Amino acid sequence: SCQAVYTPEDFPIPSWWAANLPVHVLPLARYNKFKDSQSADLPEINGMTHSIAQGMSEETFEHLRLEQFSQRLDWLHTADLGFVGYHAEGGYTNGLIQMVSQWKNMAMVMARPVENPGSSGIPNVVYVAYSQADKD
Amino acid sequence: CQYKIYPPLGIARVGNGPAIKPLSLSTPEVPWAHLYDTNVQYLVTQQELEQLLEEAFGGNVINEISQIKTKLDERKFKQEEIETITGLLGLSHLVPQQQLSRSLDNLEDIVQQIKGALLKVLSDHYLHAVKKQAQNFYIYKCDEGNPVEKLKLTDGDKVTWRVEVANKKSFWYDYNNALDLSLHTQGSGNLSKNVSKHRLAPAMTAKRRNPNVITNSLRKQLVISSQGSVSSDNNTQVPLRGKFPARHNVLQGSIECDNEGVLRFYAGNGISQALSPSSLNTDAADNSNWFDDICDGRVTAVVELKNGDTFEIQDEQSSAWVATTPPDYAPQIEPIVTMYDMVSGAALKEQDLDNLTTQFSDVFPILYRLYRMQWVNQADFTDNAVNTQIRELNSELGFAQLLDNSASAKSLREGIFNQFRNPLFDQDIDVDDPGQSSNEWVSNSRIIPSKDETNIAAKPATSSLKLPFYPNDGIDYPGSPVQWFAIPPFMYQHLQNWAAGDFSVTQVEKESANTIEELGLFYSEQFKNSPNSALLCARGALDALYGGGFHPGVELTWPMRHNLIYSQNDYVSSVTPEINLLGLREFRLKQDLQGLNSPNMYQDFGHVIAVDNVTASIDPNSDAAWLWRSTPGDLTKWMGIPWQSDAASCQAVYTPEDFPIPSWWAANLPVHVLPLARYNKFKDSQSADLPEINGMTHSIAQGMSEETFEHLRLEQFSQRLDWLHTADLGFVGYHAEGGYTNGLIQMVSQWKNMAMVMARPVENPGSSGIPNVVYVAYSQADKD
Amino acid sequence: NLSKNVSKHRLAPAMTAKRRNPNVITNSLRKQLVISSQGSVSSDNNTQVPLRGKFPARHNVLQGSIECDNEGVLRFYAGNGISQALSPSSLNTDAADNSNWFDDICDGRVTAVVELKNG
Amino acid sequence: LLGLREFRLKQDLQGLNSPNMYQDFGHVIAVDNVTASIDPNSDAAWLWRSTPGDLTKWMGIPWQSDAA
Amino acid sequence: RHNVLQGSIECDNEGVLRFYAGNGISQALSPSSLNTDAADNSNWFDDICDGRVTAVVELKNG
Ligand SMILES: [Mg+2]
Ligand SMILES: [Mg+2]
Ligand code: NA
Repeated sequence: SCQAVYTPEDFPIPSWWAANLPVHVLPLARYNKFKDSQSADLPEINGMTHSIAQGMSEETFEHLRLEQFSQRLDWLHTADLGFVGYHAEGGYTNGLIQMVSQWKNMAMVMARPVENPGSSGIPNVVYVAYSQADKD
Repeated sequence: CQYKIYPPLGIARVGNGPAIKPLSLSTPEVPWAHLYDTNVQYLVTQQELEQLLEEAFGGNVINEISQIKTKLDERKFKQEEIETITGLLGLSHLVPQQQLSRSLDNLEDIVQQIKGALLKVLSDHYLHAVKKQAQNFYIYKCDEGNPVEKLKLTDGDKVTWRVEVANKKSFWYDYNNALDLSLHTQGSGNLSKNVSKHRLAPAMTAKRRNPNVITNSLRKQLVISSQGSVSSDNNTQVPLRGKFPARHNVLQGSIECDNEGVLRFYAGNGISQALSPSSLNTDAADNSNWFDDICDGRVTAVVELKNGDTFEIQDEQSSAWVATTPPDYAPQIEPIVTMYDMVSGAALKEQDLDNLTTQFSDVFPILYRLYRMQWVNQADFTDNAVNTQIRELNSELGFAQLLDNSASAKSLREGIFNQFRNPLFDQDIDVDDPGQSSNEWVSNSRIIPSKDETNIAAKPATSSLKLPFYPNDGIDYPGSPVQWFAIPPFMYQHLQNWAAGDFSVTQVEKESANTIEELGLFYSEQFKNSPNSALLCARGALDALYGGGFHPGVELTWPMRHNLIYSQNDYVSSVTPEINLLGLREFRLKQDLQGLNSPNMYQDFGHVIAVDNVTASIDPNSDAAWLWRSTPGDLTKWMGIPWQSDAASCQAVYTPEDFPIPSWWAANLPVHVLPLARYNKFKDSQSADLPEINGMTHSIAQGMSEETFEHLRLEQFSQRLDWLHTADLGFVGYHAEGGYTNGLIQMVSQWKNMAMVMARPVENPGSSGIPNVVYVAYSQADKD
Repeated sequence: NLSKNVSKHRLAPAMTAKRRNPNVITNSLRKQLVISSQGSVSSDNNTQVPLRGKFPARHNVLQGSIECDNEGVLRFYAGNGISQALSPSSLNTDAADNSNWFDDICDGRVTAVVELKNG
Repeated sequence: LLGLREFRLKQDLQGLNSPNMYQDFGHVIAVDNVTASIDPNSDAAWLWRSTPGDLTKWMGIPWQSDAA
Repeated sequence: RHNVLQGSIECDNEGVLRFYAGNGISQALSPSSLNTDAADNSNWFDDICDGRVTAVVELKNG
């Protein structure tokens, strides 16, 4: 129950206690799509094949990094709180019921490095939410 | 055949805006006309209502109020004075007279206080309203039966249109899944025979909606129908109004004819309702006790030349059909596969797709439409590798490499082709229990689970999830490859010929193909300049409609993917001599020429419908063949009742894995959008001449470095919002429940307030990476 | 037991039926959904033998018990009537088809061998 | 008094070890699977030759739901 | 927006007032607002009422 309280106006979204029970987080999946520099020596760079990552302009590469960095995920969606599957009900009360088993699977936010942010605007330290649902 | 109606299947969409030309829209008559048009207004605007007030306020009305003004001035406008003023205003069509008088009686420039009280009433009714998308129908003179010219009337000539529509949703059967999924077939361009043959998504039996109404005679009360006629001798609009049961008036549409003989058809106001207030519409498609104002019916006409020669436009080769649908909430975002593509695929035999020939313009719509899904679907913005690779190519003006059919581009082409799901549904599977009655093709890719959980560990996926990331007709069946959407066999065939290099393309296209947008603009001009307006109009009516998946869908559903439902379905030509662009076709619906009077108007199959009835319907002398000879109401009866429930059901289907997020029909019911609030935080350059720049004070925006300013813009541009949160769908307030069912219930009132996606300009993106044209979702909740 | 009129005149058409626990895929894994057990008793020993299985095949499911008396009569006891969901939050809201649940109901094959004094 | 009869169920003599112990008909069962089961040589006839669990597998799960 | 008939009154020629209550109509402002609580349901109105009854007697002589 310690999450967002939505108003008729969309923004800003009110949140209760987000420092200890987060509301919108940067998941590991997005971290893995902006942490690498374009020069990286890997068959996959920021979730792209080496060939595609190296072939685009540097400006576009850094733009894709910042787009990924900006996708924040509802913390309630970092585990199955009853919204998963075809015609799943979701909703407030199912979250309460499912949190009794799912609390131990919710994303844990941890500081992580970005070795070469370059031109991208992404800070050298980012705070990344780790869970199994959000990891890839 | 001397005269035919076009389009053969017209489409009109509900909306609560008025049914007048300046405040309504038109179904496209030319594909891709306005994809980047940043002046579009799909919601009724203040400016539009102001100009409509002004026009009604001629100098005629000024002097009348002055004459009034001198009398009351003798001695509140009394009454009779009021009735005079409203009379000269000619607004009693748009809003009820009582309300006009009402606003004039509390009053005390008094033109400017009348011309201000009336604006309040007009705005309370129509400001921000979802404009109606009306269909124009045209009579073309044909040679021999090619349509050559629009009919041109002369003095003494007259056209008379007739329309008969119905809604049978409440009379028909539950929609559980598409019955043709078990229909034996040789395979078509729309549906591989593998689906039925290997039992990939078996058709379910379906019981009746409103099952407590028994006997055919009494179930007739469950059908809403109406009819009208208009002619070129009279401008007046005529309502198509029914009753349910056949207590409530239901406005199914409105028709008008202008002096040139053009029929304009408007859909209803989007009003859905239960017979009792406590019957809530908790199911996605099958809610008893409900009716909505969707409809479809038969469009015919008669031409009378002054000579006295009279031509009946009444047979199926010449007649037309109309269907009404939910609004299109992103008119410039095209479904990846459209209802037009279903018409094209219906006439093809799967086994012969070997002999199809492919131009690059047959393949480009797949890549273009999917690329543009980024404005309505998160997965196609941030989790789609093909769209990322297109962006890469655009960033180096290298898009034209994709148009290269030579061996040195083959690995580039195959890399993209291989990410697409094959509608044979025979990839990424393992055959379970071969030869047994439990014989099954089980996907080794990611599955979409049922909501009914089992605490047994899922089987790890070994194959990658193929594109697009959308659910499909077989969603009900965890492990079926048909849980996920595949472009249809004939379109996959084009893409496969593209990958192999068996395709042609003109040099002229290559020179316009440095970015995908430049090529998209070029193809749009090819449609503009194409001479066959009749056939472009037939195509434009359906190229905005979804063509899969069918569960049941958004506008129409699976019967349209069978040649059996057409009386005629013939390829005519490429869009250009040199450029096919998927082709122009002459098609016609198989119609029951008796319309509302047909002995099969109220036919059914008893307590259930099942695939056996469809199987029997293939014999045209059987007692089941009426299924394909449409009477009014037959195209829309399959869909959800009320449509709002199915719209609210047409969003994301979450998997245990967060990304990518699977989305149903996002091109017409968006899932993740870019709201007005974010547009106002990135549209401005740091040089903008405004006291507030992208939501910051002028001083703060100029104070930051140029780099940081551009970054903040791209951060805002990247913030996408769940479309369901663009209005109050039950999640608003302290401890609001939210959730799936509350969205179904609330959508019946809130559909008219959901965000509407419109192309908007960015005048100076600088080096921000934001395109010059963006697609922005407007709603009152998401506006700041 | 059943007049042909019911099928002939379509009086109550059979409906199709989907799988229970539909998220378990492949026949190999669906075997986990089956609870089974077996045992033997003979007239030479009074001791009662439990017929105890597992679900998935984590929880012990007593499907019944069997004894044989010295005259050679088999007595078969059913389970304790224990039904349970694999997680407490899964409620059995449907009259017949509830995923994630098991019960101790069973049925199966009864055989015997009779061994006489001589051989 | 309605009489006395000698009756016996069709049995799979391998019981738990039968190759049809875990048979099914794929994503759905329908009457057509029952119609094909009538032919004793079809790959659907196992529906009538019971292995353990076949008599009760039809019933409500859990049984207490159906009782209520 | 909604007309609510709270009652009806008549008086016979002997000066007896008759007061009828409403038709028993209760309704929410939106059909989807269900009255799931015994007493406290927002968005609802009903046609119950209560109020003040007075009169004036005018005799022949004035
Ligand atoms: Mg903290
Ligand atoms: Mg659209
Ligand atoms: Na080459």
